[PDB]
Amino acid sequence: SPLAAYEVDDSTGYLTSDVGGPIQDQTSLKAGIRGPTLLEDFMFRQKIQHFDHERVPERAVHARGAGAHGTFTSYADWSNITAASFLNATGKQTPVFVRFSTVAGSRGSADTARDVHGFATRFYTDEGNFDIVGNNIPVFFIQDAIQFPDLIHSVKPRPDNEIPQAATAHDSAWDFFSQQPSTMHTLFWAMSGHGIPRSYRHMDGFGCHTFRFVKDDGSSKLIKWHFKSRQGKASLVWEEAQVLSGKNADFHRQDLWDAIESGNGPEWDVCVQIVDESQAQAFGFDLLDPTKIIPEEYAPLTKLGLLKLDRNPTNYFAETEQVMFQPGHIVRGIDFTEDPLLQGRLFSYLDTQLNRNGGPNFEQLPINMPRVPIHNNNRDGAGQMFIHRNKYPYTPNTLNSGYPRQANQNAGRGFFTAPGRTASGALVREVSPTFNDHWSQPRLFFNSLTPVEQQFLVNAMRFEISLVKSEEVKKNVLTQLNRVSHDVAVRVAAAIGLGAPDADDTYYHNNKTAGVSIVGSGPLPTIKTLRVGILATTSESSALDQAAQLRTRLEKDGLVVTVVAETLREGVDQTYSTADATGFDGVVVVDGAAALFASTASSPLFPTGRPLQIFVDAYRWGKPVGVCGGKSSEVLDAADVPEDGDGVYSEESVDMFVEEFEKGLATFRFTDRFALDS
Amino acid sequence: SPLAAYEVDDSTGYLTSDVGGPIQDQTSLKAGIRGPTLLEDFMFRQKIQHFDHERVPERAVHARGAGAHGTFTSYADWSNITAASFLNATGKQTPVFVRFSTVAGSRGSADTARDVHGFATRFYTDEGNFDIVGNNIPVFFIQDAIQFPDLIHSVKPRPDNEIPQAATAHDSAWDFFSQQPSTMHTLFWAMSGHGIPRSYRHMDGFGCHTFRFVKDDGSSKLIKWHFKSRQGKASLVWEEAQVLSGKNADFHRQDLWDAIESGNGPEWDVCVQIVDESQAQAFGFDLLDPTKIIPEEYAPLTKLGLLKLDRNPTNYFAETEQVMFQPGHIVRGIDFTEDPLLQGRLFSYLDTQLNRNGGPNFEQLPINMPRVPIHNNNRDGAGQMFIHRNKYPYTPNTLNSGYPRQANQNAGRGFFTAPGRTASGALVREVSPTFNDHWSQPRLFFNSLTPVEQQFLVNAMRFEISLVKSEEVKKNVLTQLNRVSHDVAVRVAAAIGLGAPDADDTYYHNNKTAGVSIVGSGPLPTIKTLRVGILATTSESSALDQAAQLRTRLEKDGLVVTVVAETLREGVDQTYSTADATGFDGVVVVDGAAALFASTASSPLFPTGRPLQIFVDAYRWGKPVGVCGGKSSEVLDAADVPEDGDGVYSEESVDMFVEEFEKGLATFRFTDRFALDS
Amino acid sequence: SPLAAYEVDDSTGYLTSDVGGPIQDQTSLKAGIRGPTLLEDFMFRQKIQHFDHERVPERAVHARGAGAHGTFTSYADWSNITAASFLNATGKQTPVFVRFSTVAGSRGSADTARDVHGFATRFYTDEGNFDIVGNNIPVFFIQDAIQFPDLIHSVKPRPDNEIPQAATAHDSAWDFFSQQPSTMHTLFWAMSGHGIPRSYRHMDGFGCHTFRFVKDDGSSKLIKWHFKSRQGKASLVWEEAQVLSGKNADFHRQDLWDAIESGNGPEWDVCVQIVDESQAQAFGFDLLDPTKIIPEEYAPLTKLGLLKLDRNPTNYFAETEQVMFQPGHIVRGIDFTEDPLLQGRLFSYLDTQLNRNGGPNFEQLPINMPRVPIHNNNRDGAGQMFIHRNKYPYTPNTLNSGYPRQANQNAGRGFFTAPGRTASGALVREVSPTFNDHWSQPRLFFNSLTPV
Ligand code: HDD
Ligand code: HDD
Ligand code: HDD
Ligand SMILES: [Ca+2]
Ligand SMILES: [Ca+2]
Ligand SMILES: [Ca+2]
Ligand SMILES: [Ca+2]
Ligand SMILES: [Ca+2]
Ligand SMILES: [Ca+2]
Ligand SMILES: [Ca+2]
Ligand SMILES: [Ca+2]
Ligand SMILES: [Ca+2]
Repeated sequence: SPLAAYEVDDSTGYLTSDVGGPIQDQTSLKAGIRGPTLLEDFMFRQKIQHFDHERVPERAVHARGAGAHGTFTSYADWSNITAASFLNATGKQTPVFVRFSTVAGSRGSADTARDVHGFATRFYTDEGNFDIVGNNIPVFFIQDAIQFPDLIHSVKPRPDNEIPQAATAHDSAWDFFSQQPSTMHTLFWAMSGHGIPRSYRHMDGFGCHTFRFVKDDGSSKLIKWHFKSRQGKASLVWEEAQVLSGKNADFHRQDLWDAIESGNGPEWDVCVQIVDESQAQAFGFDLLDPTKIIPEEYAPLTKLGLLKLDRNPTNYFAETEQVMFQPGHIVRGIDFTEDPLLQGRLFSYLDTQLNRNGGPNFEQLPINMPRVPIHNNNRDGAGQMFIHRNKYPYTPNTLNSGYPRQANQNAGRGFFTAPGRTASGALVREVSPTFNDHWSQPRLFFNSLTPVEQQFLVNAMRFEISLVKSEEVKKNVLTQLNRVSHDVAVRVAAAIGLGAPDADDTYYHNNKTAGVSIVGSGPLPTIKTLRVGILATTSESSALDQAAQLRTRLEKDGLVVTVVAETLREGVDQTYSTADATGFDGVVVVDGAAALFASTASSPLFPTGRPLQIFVDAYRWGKPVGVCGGKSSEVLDAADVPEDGDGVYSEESVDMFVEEFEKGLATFRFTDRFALDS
Repeated sequence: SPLAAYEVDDSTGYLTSDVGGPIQDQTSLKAGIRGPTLLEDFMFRQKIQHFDHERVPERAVHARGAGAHGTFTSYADWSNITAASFLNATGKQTPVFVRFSTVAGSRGSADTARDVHGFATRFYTDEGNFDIVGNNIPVFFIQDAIQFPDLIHSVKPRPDNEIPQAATAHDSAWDFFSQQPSTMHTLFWAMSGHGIPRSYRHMDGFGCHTFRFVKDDGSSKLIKWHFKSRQGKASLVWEEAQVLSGKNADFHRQDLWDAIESGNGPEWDVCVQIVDESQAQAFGFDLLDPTKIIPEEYAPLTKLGLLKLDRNPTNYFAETEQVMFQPGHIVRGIDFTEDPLLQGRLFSYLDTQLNRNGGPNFEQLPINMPRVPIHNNNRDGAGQMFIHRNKYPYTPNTLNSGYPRQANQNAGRGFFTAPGRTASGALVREVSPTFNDHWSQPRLFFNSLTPVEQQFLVNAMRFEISLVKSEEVKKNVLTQLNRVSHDVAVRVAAAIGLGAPDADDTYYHNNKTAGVSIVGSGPLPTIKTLRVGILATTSESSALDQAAQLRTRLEKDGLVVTVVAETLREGVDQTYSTADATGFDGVVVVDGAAALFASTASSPLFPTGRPLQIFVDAYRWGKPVGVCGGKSSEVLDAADVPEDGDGVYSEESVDMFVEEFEKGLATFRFTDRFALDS
Repeated sequence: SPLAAYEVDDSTGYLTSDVGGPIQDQTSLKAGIRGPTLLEDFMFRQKIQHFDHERVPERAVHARGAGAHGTFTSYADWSNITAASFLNATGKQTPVFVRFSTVAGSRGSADTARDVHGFATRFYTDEGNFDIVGNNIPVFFIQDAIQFPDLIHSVKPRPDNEIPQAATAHDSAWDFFSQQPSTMHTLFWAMSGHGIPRSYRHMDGFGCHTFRFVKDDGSSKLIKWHFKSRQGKASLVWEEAQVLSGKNADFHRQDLWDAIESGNGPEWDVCVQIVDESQAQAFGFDLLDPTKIIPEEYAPLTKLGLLKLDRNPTNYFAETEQVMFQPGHIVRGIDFTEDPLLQGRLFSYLDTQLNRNGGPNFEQLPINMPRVPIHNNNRDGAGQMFIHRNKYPYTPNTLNSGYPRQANQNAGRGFFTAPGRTASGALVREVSPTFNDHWSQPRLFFNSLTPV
């Protein structure tokens, strides 16, 4: 609907060429009924030419992702800190488009790879398009944009054989990380549950860089952007994420699309940390360094407004694939900082759209068009859609009466550089010594996780580093991890049968910070959209009756209910053959189906043991599990699940069962089921 | 109109980026007032990126050209001969766009090169876009499209040094013509005045190929398209074309522009020759052979409707440079023939737009869009401007209720191949022996020219062949010309110091045909838009009054009058310094200006002898010339122009002078001034 | 090898720009140690421009795949059945490059999706490059190339949300299969273990179409290509393939890489079925119909030679990603048939390389070059890597003494269309009634499987 002017309806009508000539497209024109195809068959060639040219280059990074439309609403008049028009009044609404993504994988790689994630937001403001091109992790691997190809070459597949897909679990990546210590902070985030979010809706967005807010009086403040999920934070566990990558490569895009269609459009508070220009080096690190967070204990979050996604695209290629974000899409009231990573991005995102679009008029694509008039002297170029009436597109002119007029701080609401900004010194290719502590903040992060969260991060490193062939690289990795934490180095080293190097306490400390832990961020604030699998049977009409009664009670509370049985019929959504524990946030067995959980059970309709394996996987991955109806022993014993376990439910009463189970869905994960290093 | 929706008005407002952010664009962002430019200057980079990417590849042929909008109006309901919708009712109006061109020259080459000319017409019909991609010469150089790169390589500049521009006057071209005898018919046309038309408005358009008119009953006839100029046929002379190339490379595009802006938009009758399928070999040649005309004595012209061009473009690049014509843009009621030159064109014009546009969505450019709904399953591609609502773009489908519907002869006004058409025989790379007479029709054409017109054609060949460096190429040319006409070969041979081969009478004949002569086509039917230069002086008030009185007389009759004097002032349009005889169709000297024609005349304000040169050039080139006043003989003596001469006017009276002079403008050229061979 | 000349060694040396100027690439040039980056930093911009432009469009189909180098060796002089030079002597070796693939998935999708698989083989022959662009299933879903976008739109992800990846398990695909009954034969194969082969080495290759072998005397026979695996045939089971998709998306490409690195390079017997022109309709179906096999009981396989893959690429992008196969890459001794699926392929594979390469000189990429001299009047175009010495590139010419000379059946070992080929009848957009049995051969295939 925001792009309704560009929609093409094909719900009626005869087939036409692109120039409106009615045609057919099902049989080639031939010299005789068993003859060769004719070159004069224009119907054939226009259709096949289009098909042959459908593809465009995937994004150089963040190739795998999914988007949606929505609205941003300001909570206040923020004039007192920024001239930004979209923030200038309480309740002011601006249309948005967001794309979420992974980083390393190509198109069609799995959503549930371990990775950094993108969170890119376009505000179609009444003073121009403004993009915040963020990630779900607030810190970046590297401190200078010129290193971006080094990082990305090292994490993408080895270039002789293009193995492995969508993974850091290979020699080159860990060679880079161990040789470039700046990488430690993002690496620890990626190896945490932040690397495998439960959904795009259960992760935050961060600008990463320090930006400026600039008032109409020319004064500036330094900001960090934080988009704080109103769904809660949640993660997968790795051994779930790996199966999910195979069972449903589309899991995150499907979760987002389904949340919007069900009227559960995800929300974020758009927030900033706001500090003075004088505080650039006040917090024990440099605000120009994109490997550092401002601990919330030093600068609290100010809520600016609400971001809500509530409308799926009409055509994925035209809207999601083609959206071309840029940090250069900036508006009056915002400015850059001298963060050398941000600085180089400004070049990269304008240039790379020439590769994707194949020509310079990419801002004319509907998804990239602003929602206000364009007045400039840009002309021509391949794919030019506009027919410009001004035949004097040069400044200064008299023959077009001096239009367009120059916009600046004092006229026409121009963008302007923060006028207090200066530079001084030598023209240098030198790194600021203020950037040199690569280890304190990774230790800050690690210290701020719960004990089983710390175990999960150690286990992710054990997983990946064990797949590194080079004994030299593994030793170098242990040298770097040891500078963050001797305990991490020892525990990782144990899995790969190397010794950790001796403790080096230069950067060790016991400081913690709020709001980085997933396991610690408490029960989810809402269970709406969470997925309940009810394992039933067609062999017992009472099992289907139990499942129907559970469905009614769970759907009332906005849970997405799947009834599973051997075969489809009224009231059954999936077969056992297509069901997997990765498709549910909790699993309920109706006790009328207990016979399908016996070690004897076999059917040509699903793989051997599938009903019990769904229950066992869900338990072993930490999910709420239980048996509804009062006869729980046969199922729980077959699964080796204790009836007294936390997040294990057994009730005759459907109402009592659902009340208990719903508390478990909010807890989301039962971390007592994971072993800890001593 | 898809054009009106994309018009952009910059007559007011502040400068913005392409995403609507107000900006400036006159000073770079620098680290200090004398400092280096910053990479974060997005204003600089988006502007210069656009500039850097303004250009697109020129067309591989017909790169130099100019276009205009207009209307086609049917004279009748032509249902009796064609199903074509745009021809189905008296007075039915269809919008058009026409581009005219040369062939060989690049962009910026001169309009008045000697060349074949394009005349490409798009009919934006209510059943799809229909293009007739024609030339001003009815026959083409070659008989199979596979040879097109051979012809074009040979006539385009030599590929080691890219010399010479926009000319056949070089060894390679005449090597190809002499080795590929099919070329003789078009070569004779290009060496006639048809190679140097006076304007786009003073030439005809030809489809060249035989096409089919197909009725809704499936029956077909064979047709040739003729667009017959209502302005009359007129040529330049070669020496005039050479000077005009230098003095005004834009002569034809300016002539067209100006005629439209003055309310003198050019007109053609869109005509066909119509013959039965049984006549394909009945006229002594094969109607599939694009080197042959149907003599009008065998098949008269039927007038179908009026083509008028009456609106100039708004943006040349967006409309004229980007228009992408295709013979594949066909509509129900028209069909192809098995002409091997037409057959391969169908492939070329779809493919080549990928090169120009850089992507497959070129039909979405406003100038290329149809005027009717588009319904098809073409998707994606770079530059996709649509948002398709049908998420099941495959046939056959049930999920989109079987839409779009297949269109064909029976349903949906589908295009259909003429159902009488067959093929039979071996799959061959063989030329039809019916194509083998390369010489009879060139001789018919030559025989049909007037004596002075024959001399101009011999003189164009003498000019060009004398610049061929290879004695052997020259001999081979004479061999080929001699098979058309011994007299042509003898006369051309005399200029290059070779002997002509002995007469070879195999293809010699004395037959003539109507309607191919320019010199024989009689006075122009209208003198509106023709240019009169009045050569005056600021010295004598009487000269300026004489000029102002002629101006009033002549402008009354729609003549574009230029008063020329030493310097500009009220009533004087042009200085002697910028004036040339190639700027005028007729030249008048006011007798008050006689002093400027003396041999001792000199001025820092114009080159020595300029005023007399303009008069003497106009006279040499055949134009109507005269002295208005009462002295008369002084100027005519200076010019050695005889007062009794045809198209030489001497009148004291402004009224007698103008009545006489305007008859000379209709006669247009006085051919008695050109010497003939003995 | 045109690849040898283009190998670039970076085992030693100082970093340079692409024009050989020694540079650094680790720190941006800034106005002071905490200052903004300068526009004059050419080191930064050349490196980042390259990075920004690394990607090219994935293949419109078969986007997910992997390749290797090897050798074809002829078992005999096959002059008695074809003029093809690569088959004209016992022991004659020809270098090859093969790419294997799925069909529907994008780049990065899993190897072990259920799908049809590509098996595309380039023979760098002494009379030109010859490609056999085949699949692991001998029959195709559709009977006319004009329907290919319909099939592919229906199997690829739904276009509002781009779900699901690399799968036919969705409404649109089964809508198309149920509305277009031609699809049944390939669908049965895709739903068999042939949809989830154990490895690229454990599957066969098929040309699918009937082609022609043409002798120097102009006579022709109808052939089918069969590449028969020496490793045997093997499949995954589905519940295994689904887990493997997640645990190792690269399983087939690693399996191939490892087998070559260990000296276990995979082998196929390159075989044909050979039948007379007069048998086009003799077997109860039409040999022009690409939904039909010739049962081996009616026509046995002749072994022509050995294909072995024994060398991994050096640079996956340069070699595997950029290899551009075409059934139009044909050599003297082979000809097309009037199979309406093959007929349209010939158009598609030449055109689509313009999308992938961005310009017309894609045959100049080292992996696409031939191993004989090129003599033609093709010129210019973006990315022109040749410096042509012939300044008269038109035929007919005298100024280059008539060179290059036309090649044909009687000159220069030219390609020639089989001279017994004819066409008769109306110019029609009509399906042959001989194509109308969509169900018997799917039944034959199903009958031929074991109960499990
Ligand atoms: C110098 C280069 C460079 C650097 C240092 C970064 N990126 Fe970037 N990024 C690109 C160069 C790039 C790119 C090559 O220009 C991409 C590819 C597609 C595109 O439009 O821009 C891109 C895409 C891209 C996308 C996908 C946008 C979409 O969905 O279409 C996100 C979310 C980010 N990046 C986020 C980041 C963040 C949070 C960074 C550090 C704080 C970051 N990038 C550093
Ligand atoms: C096999 C190739 C081939 C052959 C045999 C021809 N042409 Fe052509 N022509 C082209 C290949 C082409 C092209 C390369 O496809 C062009 C370049 C730009 C374009 O759109 O198509 C073209 C452009 C072009 C244009 C310019 C259209 C415009 O103003 O944009 C005209 C008027 C003609 N041609 C006319 C003809 C006529 C009357 C021909 C013979 C009767 C003819 N051409 C044969
Ligand atoms: C009319 C279109 C059309 C039809 C009917 C087919 N294809 Fe195709 N195929 C293409 C259009 C295409 C293409 C769009 O042109 C591709 C994409 C990439 C490329 O080079 O060609 C392609 C790629 C492609 C590849 C990948 C080559 C590589 O690894 O790079 C294989 C193996 C096949 N196809 C095999 C087949 C088989 C065995 C077919 C039927 C018997 C078939 N295709 C029908
Ligand atoms: Ca590696
Ligand atoms: Ca976690
Ligand atoms: Ca030459
Ligand atoms: Ca003339
Ligand atoms: Ca038809
Ligand atoms: Ca679907
Ligand atoms: Ca099997
Ligand atoms: Ca391009
Ligand atoms: Ca042939």
